[PDB]
Amino acid sequence: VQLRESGPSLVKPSQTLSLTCTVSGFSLSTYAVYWVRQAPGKALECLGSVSSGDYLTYNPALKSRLTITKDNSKSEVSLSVSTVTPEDTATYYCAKSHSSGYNGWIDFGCYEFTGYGPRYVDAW
Amino acid sequence: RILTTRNGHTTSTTQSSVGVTYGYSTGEDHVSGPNTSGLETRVVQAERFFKKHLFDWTTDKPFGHIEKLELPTDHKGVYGQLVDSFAYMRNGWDVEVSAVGNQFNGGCLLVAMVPEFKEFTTREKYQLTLFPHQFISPRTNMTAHITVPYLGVNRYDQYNKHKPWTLVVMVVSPLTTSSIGASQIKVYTNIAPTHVHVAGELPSK
Amino acid sequence: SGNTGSIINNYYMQQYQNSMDTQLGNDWFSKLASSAFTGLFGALL
Amino acid sequence: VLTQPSSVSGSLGQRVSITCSGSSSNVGLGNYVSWFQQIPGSAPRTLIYGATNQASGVPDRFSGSRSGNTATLTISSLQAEDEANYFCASPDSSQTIFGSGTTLTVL
Amino acid sequence: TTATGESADPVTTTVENYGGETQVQRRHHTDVSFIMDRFVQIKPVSPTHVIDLMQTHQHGLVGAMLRAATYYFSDLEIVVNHTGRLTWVPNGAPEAALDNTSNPTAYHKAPFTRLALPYTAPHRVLATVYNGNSAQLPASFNYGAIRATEIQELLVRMKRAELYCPRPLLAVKVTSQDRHKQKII
Amino acid sequence: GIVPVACSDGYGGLVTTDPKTADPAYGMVYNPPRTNYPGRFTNLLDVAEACPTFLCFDDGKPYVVTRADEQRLLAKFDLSLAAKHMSNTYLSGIAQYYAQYSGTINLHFMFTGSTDSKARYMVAYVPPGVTTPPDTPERAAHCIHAEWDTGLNSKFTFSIPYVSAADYAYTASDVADTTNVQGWVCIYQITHGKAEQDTLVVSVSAGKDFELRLPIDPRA
Repeated sequence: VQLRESGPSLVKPSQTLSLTCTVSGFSLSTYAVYWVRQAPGKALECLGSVSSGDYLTYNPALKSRLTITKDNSKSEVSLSVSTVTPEDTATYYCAKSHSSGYNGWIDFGCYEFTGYGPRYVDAW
Repeated sequence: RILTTRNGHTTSTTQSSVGVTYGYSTGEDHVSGPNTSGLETRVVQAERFFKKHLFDWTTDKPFGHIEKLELPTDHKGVYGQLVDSFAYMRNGWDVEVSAVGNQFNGGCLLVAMVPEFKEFTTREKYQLTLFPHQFISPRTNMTAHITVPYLGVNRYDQYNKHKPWTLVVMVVSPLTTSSIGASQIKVYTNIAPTHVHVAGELPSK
Repeated sequence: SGNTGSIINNYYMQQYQNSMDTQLGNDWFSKLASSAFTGLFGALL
Repeated sequence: VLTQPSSVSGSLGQRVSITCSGSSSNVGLGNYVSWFQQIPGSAPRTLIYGATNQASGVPDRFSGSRSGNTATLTISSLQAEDEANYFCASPDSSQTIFGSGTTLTVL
Repeated sequence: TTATGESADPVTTTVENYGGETQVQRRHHTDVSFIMDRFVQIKPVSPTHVIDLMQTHQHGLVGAMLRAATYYFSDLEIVVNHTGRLTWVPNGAPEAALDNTSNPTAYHKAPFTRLALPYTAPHRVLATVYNGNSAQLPASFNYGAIRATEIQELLVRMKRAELYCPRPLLAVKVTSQDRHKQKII
Repeated sequence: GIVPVACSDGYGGLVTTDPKTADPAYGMVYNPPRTNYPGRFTNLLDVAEACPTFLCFDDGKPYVVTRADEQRLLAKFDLSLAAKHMSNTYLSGIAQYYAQYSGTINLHFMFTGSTDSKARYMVAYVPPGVTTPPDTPERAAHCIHAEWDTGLNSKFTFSIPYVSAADYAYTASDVADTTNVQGWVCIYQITHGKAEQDTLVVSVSAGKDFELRLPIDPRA
């Protein structure tokens, strides 16, 4: 169970970018994938989470600049950050949950990253 | 202010109940209708409380963390056997949900019965109080009792094909756990079907 | 009634203009909003 | 925002404790803190999930406990090979916040 | 007034509470028949467009104010702008019956043609959200199915509409401001 | 001053089902008078209710022959009016035009065998809550059913109760829905004595509470 992400090169400021996180030996129908990035010299920052039942949660600040799409059959998660700025330069991680994560439209950061007993985190 | 309800032969008394709230009606609409041509027989062996466990109210869950139970839920009781053996049945939902806390933790939880429940949008959750509902908080009442008459487009609808009422529990305020207060609060529902009728006896295997 | 405002008996009978309605021999939210606890709850000064 | 010491140095064979300082809104809100150890140039591993239970496939030497508003990750008999950056993932109000991170050096 | 407020008792407090006086209210324009008896455009209209509500755009007046109620019941007054003979069938008719001209058809009048088709669905009262299949709402809910050579526009008007079981109405989202701040007339 | 009509636009176009009568283009003519003419029927439904019609079956024969094998179910058919078994019957034909129907449907079974041959038949109506109707009468005994012995009175009439989630059920089953809108009706022969090569005639007629509405004219 390994996660592989594909990222572009330098993206010009004021453009979008599409990163695709390709799961392996993984359900994506009973598990959830999150998107976390680390701007250098800063702490990690939850971008957004896609649950098992394709319900999405987004970082309140980077919300409206960001979309996340999941396809269970093709078994790949996608991230599209619109309006890229020089501040958004970072290394972008995708993670696994240990549970489905909230199938609601909760509106929190990830919402499940360190929730309770059942759902915590999985091999990035 | 105790309240000692009763359904069939089981009773549930809560000494912290704040009041029964009827949803959309007080008494169910007429039962013998153009359909079933009078083949409906009111079953009463099925008005019985059946416990169900729900989400363990934990402080981690933020505002808008709705937990939904669809009624009627899988039942191993007489009512569960009745839905399997009867093609069409109608019953009042009468949902009762009790969350027990030490009362030193302040958390506001909204429990509502919503007909034709749909994934509710985050913005819709703010306006979720329109449906019959009660607020469960450790500070005053640990038990919420809601009585809702069964309402459906058809007079009788097969429960397996479609379920009209889904109990929804929403954490309006994240539980404020304190050293004196309970670390986490569980949420159990004492649901009971009321005015349960059936029709069209269905052949068993 | 609704948005009808013409002061004249409708030309067509009810059966043809609208779908006649049957009964089985209300306004719950008006009942609710009317049974609405108003005023104070304790002694006023 | 889950501030942690920039650099923590522990002599090999000596127990080392990493402290993640958090506010009442996030770390203090509940005992649901996740600790992630990330080796430079590789994906991070969740050493502790829920702040009281070691994750499956993780060494038993790591011990996790949270008191008040501060969550502390303790490593016993720390080894030079296992040295890596440590992040104290926790849940804030309306978002998930991750600790700045602590650099681990073995003398 | 400090009610119990966790028993969900409608407690409405008037301005008399603090030496005021509450005026008279006239709520004719927020009645649920007068606010529904106005037309609304259904898009997109193809030939054999099944004439059911909830095709109306979510945010339009009759659209949202309807989705604010689970179960609705109304008689329509359809307004079609077609290019040929326009046939409407009761909600149960097979699609084949849309060409047979003995069921209600309206011949091209020069402008659009206005027809007042009754409520033909079999269900007691329709629904806006259905829970469980038969999760999409069933075919039976549709009021009626129309068909013409081509249908340019189509308006729908719910006469003697009566709604039930209210639902969230969802006013426009606003961020980074205190009011919505739209260009007013 | 001439009154201003202010005639409306987009309405008043001639409609095939429009109620308004056409303007007279000829003078009053007195037609030949018929008083109490025989066989006049005011309502189509009354004619269907008054006279039962036969149902189609394997080999296109209305009578259902006694099984020559150990099977107690002579025939099982869908309650929906647009069914192969009821396609031939007159009641389905009048009902085919109406969009939806309501009320009990009466089934008339009349034994057509020699006096020496005696058989017992059970007609059971099964609601649509199961994938398929049972092949055994005891399994189908739980649902509404009528068992009639064959004696001096050859014809036994069983009224099928109409029970459905919808108040009115569409006469024609949707192509998309493989299962019937209404539950299957099954006719069974629990006991047959010397009934080899014996035929039982079954007919279907409109019930007292049976009614139809929203009439349309689709291709038949």
